[PDB]
Amino acid sequence: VGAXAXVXWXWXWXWX
Amino acid sequence: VGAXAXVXWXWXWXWX
Ligand SMILES: [K+]
Ligand SMILES: [K+]
Repeated sequence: VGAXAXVXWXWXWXWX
Repeated sequence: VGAXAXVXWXWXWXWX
């Protein structure tokens, strides 16, 4: 569900 | 690591 690869959103992990 | 919650590139869950 969405567009890309993994879970959640952005790229990487956590927040900033 | 990265920017945003959950692992990987983009938005949602899975790949495509
Ligand atoms: K961080
Ligand atoms: K992510």
